[PDB]
Amino acid sequence: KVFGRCELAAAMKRHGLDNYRGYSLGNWVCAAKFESNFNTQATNRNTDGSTDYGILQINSRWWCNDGRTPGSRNLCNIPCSALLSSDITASVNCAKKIVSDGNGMNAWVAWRNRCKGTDVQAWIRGCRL
Ligand SMILES: [Cl-]
Ligand SMILES: [Cl-]
Ligand SMILES: [Cl-]
Ligand SMILES: [Cl-]
Ligand SMILES: [N]
Ligand SMILES: [N]
Ligand SMILES: [N]
Ligand code: NA
Ligand SMILES: [Pt+2]
Ligand SMILES: [Pt+2]
Repeated sequence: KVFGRCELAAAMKRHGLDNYRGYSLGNWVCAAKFESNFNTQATNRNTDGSTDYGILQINSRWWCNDGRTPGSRNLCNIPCSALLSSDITASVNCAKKIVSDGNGMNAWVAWRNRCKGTDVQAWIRGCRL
């Protein structure tokens, strides 16, 4: 599914991401914009053979199992395919684990390079929340 901006903000809010670990909702929407263009089915393969999955482009080396990333850990205990669902629950639950992990949202390269230090509130401007 390809989410609308405000549609995704509402979904993320419902699943508890607003101000999770101190990161306002705009941050999460901005990260999803630039990671996947709000498309839950997005996948991207990395040089190291790992693959990134879903709206938040969660990586198979650490977080999910895709059966083709040797000696990977599956810290969210899910198949990577679960992250491609129109229901973003699995992605949100895994992202909460990631951002608690000590590096915060810097774990998302697009967030660090395109969202961090910008006016991220603009991403939820105009939405009914
Ligand atoms: Cl929308
Ligand atoms: Cl949802
Ligand atoms: Cl959730
Ligand atoms: Cl942090
Ligand atoms: N939720
Ligand atoms: N949740
Ligand atoms: N949802
Ligand atoms: Na893995
Ligand atoms: Pt939902
Ligand atoms: Pt939830």
